[PDB]
Amino acid sequence: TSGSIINHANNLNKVINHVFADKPLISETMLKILTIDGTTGKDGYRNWLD
Amino acid sequence: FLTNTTYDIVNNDTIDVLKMKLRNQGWPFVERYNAVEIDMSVEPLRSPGQ
Amino acid sequence: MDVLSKGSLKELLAHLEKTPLEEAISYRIGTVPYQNVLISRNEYYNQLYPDTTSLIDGVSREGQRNVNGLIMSIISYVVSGSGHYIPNIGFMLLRRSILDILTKHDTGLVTNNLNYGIIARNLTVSKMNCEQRKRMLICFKLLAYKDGNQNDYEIYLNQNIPLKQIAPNFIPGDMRTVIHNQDQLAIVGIPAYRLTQSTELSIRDDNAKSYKLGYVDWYNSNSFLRERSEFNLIRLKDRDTKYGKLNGW
Amino acid sequence: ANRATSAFLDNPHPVGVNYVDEGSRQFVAVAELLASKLIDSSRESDESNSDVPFVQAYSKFADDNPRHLRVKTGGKMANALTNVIRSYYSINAPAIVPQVEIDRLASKATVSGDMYNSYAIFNSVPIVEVLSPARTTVSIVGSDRADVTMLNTGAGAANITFNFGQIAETVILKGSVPFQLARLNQPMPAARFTYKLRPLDGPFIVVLPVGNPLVISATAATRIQVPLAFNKALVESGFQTAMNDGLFDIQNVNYYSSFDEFIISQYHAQDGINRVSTCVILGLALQAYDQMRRALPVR
Amino acid sequence: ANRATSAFLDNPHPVGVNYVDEGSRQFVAVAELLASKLIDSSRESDESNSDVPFVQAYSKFADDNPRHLRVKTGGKMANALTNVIRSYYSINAPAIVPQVEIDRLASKATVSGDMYNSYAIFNSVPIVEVLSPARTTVSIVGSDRADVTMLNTGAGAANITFNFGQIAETVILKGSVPFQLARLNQPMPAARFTYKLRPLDGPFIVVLPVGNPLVISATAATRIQVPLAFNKALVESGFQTAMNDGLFDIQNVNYYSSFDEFIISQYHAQDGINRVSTCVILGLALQAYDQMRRALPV
Amino acid sequence: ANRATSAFLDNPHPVGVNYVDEGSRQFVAVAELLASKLIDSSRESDESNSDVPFVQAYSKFADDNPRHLRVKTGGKMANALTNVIRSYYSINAPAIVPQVEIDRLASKATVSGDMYNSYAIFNSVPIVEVLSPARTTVSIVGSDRADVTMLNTGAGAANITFNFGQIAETVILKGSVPFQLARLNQPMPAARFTYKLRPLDGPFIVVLPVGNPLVISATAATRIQVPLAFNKALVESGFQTAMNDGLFDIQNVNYYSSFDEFIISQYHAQDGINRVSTCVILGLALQAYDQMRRALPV
Repeated sequence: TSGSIINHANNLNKVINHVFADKPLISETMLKILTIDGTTGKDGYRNWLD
Repeated sequence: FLTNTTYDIVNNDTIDVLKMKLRNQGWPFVERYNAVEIDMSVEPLRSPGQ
Repeated sequence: MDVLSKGSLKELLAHLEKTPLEEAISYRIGTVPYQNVLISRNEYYNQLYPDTTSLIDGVSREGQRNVNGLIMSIISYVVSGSGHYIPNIGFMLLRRSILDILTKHDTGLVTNNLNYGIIARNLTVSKMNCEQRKRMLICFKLLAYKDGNQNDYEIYLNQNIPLKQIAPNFIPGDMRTVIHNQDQLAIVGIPAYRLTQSTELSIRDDNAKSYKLGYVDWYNSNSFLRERSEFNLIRLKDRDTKYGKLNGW
Repeated sequence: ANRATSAFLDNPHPVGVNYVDEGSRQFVAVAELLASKLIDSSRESDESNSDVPFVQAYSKFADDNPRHLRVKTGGKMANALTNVIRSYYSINAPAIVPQVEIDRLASKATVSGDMYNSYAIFNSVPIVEVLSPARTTVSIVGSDRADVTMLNTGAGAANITFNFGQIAETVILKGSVPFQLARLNQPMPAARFTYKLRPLDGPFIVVLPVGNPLVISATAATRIQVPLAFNKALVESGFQTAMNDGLFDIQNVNYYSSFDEFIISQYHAQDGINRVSTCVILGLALQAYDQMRRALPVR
Repeated sequence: ANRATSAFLDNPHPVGVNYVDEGSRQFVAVAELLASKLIDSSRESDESNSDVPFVQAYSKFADDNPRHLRVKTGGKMANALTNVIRSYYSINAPAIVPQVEIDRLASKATVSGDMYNSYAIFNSVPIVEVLSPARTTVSIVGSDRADVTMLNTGAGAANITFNFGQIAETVILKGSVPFQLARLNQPMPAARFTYKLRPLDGPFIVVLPVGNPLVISATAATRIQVPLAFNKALVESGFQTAMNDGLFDIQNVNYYSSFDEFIISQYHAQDGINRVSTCVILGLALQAYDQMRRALPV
Repeated sequence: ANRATSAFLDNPHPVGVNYVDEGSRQFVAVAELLASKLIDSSRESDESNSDVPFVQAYSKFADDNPRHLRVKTGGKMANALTNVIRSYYSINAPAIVPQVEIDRLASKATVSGDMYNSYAIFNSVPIVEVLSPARTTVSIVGSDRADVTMLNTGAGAANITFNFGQIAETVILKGSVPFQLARLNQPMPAARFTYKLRPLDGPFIVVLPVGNPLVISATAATRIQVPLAFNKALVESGFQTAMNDGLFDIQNVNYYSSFDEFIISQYHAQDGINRVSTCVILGLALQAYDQMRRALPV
């Protein structure tokens, strides 16, 4: 349903913004693995959480 | 491109014949994939909903 | 569905040339043709709705194993979209096209004893609409030309006044007559009126509306061939041509 | 000798031979799945005070948007399901649903047409025949629990032969008073209240003493292969609904009080292995019918 | 002549006339919805090894947090649900629940309260009258399946009249041996095991030959409009639970084996269509009672 | 004097004395929870086009990834569950699965081993004895609904004593014709169609007039403490599957038509309370057996 997809997309962005704010929840070692393909750290974490 | 032929040679070939030629060479992408229908609703507000 | 969409004599005969006999024959058991039955129509009535099943319904029925049943299955396919259950006809006959059966002696089928009046009565010509009667008369003329029974076809038209008025005008051996013909033979098509997803009372009307609604879906489906946008992708053998001639015509 | 048989086992009318292929089996499964969404959406509409969930599910089921002043009946899908149900019951019922309509409706939802994934237990008690001597009376009543009342008026003890068929798996016999039962050409055991029997063991002999009548209560259980979506409660409710609406009113057909009786009666007839396959599809169709009418009622 | 009637059809007691309005109907629907969540939350609490899902469900239902040293009773909602069940059964019940209390409990969730959105099939067989001539004995046993045993002692065959009422939709008759049955002023058909009948089609005559007794097994189906949340399995459990708890113990009332017999008996009483609406609301309340008491035993 | 008794109450066999500890109760609770998810994962898998929900559910249950070309029996959990059902039914059945294996399978999910939180209603009628005078015939048929047919051929009216035990909570008596019933050493009331009785009140006396036989239909309701996950529909299906699969076939045991007859018979035995406790654990195991076997038919 469109409502479920819209709700999930907005909630996913809100969580990602909060986890990366201030001191990031996940370490730099994980970000290196997720960014090895050229994607940004925020983008790589968002896909993996999904 | 992949089986080293020309358009005139394969002009009269059917879909199943073309699928066999590509699959033998090692190409698996020979199928169309049906999309998934996502159900959508517009909240009524002033007008009736859709 | 595809056979019901053809709207001109040229398209109908062209489709019959490329369609084998096995499409006319159905392999589903169906039911016996002439029976008084009660069906359920809950959109209109709470009680069961009486009706009589027939051979020109869109659903397969059981058919006689004789040659009469085979011709009656061909006509029902043309006018209703489905045939009847006549199994074990044979590979040699089933691989031939519908036009070859109706027009050619080399098939090995003998049909000179057929009576057009009995065939019409068994097919319930009274229940047929104008397009359905025109399509059946095309089948009769092709059979008459094959058997050299042109005189008998004309006399049968003289006995039936309504059939004479709507009788299509074409010589079954000349292609020039088919191109000139302008009779509209379409049973399904794009509707100018308002077409709704509603049921019909009778078996024939309800089954016909299913094909009409299915054709609309088929028209917008990916299987439909759009001549305006994809004419170059069609194969040359089956591409539309102005100088299109049936073999031997 | 006198012969007594269960009422529901007598003369099973032939079942339909149409709409039993894979394409039709997919259509019935699709209808059952969509009918379940229809009944759940109506619950959601009640809890949300909004008609959007119900209109959303009715559109998928009926391919049409509900409009006021027009009665909601289920659209073309309801027409196909109701008429296909009639054909399954009797061979005299007409087949009036085109193949184009079945194929279109079967494509609405993705689902398997498998009707042999799981199993179910049916409790009808098959008593094919009870053979008794001249001076005895035997009466059989009931289907789920069969009570056989036997009275002996002769001078000596009589032997009653019980035939439970070959299809049922287990039969449990309970008596009002202790009684003796044994297989053919087997010594009689001591009097007992209860007996657990295998119908394949053979005809069973009961000693009926002279005096007060002896009543034997019979319970049976049989296993029939059914799809995973099968729900016995929903199937039974649909069977009574189809009877009330008159879909089963066909010439030269037999009427049963429950779907349990109907499926067991067809199983015990000749070519019953082929009949029981058609009955399973009918049960799933009746489950879809039950959920469809409860969502869209008529006064 | 002799007359035989079903035991459960005799003397239906008057039902309550309170808590049948729109506001009270919503409260019963609210209780059913919140009671179902109590059962589901307890299952979730057991699986997740956390009491947090149960605490939320109990707080919504009882307006108070669960406590280890206080008995879990369901709060004021449980008391109101218990009292309305007493009122529905009989007109002599107190019916003391205030309207302000009922209205506040219907605001805990939003439900329509409509009791005509669906239907349910009831299996009780109503034999209003079996009329038998002299020298014949007729006995009626059972409600869900009615067995009629008839003996002909006289010289010749006897005609027996069956009356199934005008409410039941269909009736199936099965016999131990083939028998003849026909409507009034109709020719008798050949003997057969099974008859399907419409109760509205007048009384039915059964030919009873002299000799061994003939036993007829009767099954009937009746459709009564019920709300969409109606569940016959849960209603039946609640009916048995309410009797054991003493909720139906009032003076000058009749007792039934099941809610099936209760609703059909009230339907067949004079002006019985008045009572059938109240009985459906009682059934829904019993459905809430069963789920709530199973989750919070006392 | 003649004595008549219910068939299913006669000679209850001893039940098993193993797998009744806290760790064993956890295993049954785990098996029911994981088997329920197996039946739900099958429906979710069919709704979508992925076998992932079933693969996760089967992997947890069977400790092995499902593979094609294999029967999918259920792993060690299915084997252990089958053997404990055998042990519960009879004390003669061996106890095969070790306690270490039970504890290992109990750690797969975190669920409480409590089996007496909720309750359930069982409707078997326990007619322990019916005492009748010399010139009267009494016959008892049925378990769910017990029909007692009595005929008096004597000169005068006869008094018949009914004993329903002390376990049943309520008993509803319905007669073919109105009859008189009263407690011991108590006056008889006017003839009534129906009676509601508490079996603990005492033995009851029924007046049997001379003439046509009188048939009394009895229905009972006994409440038994069970886990909250208990479902009567699932338990009864598993009981039939258990008997059909031949795991109740042990020397010197008694067989029953339903689980309801089994549990009421054990309740009326010598150590009724202790016997019922084991049977409730058997009921939950049977519920898990039904769900597991319907998903994985072998």
